[PDB]
Amino acid sequence: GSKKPVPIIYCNRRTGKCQRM
Repeated sequence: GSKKPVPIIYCNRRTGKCQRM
């Protein structure tokens, strides 16, 4: 592929757990 669209990242550094938003 060439480029990959990404969603928003939602990381709660605090409880060090991230996901997408």
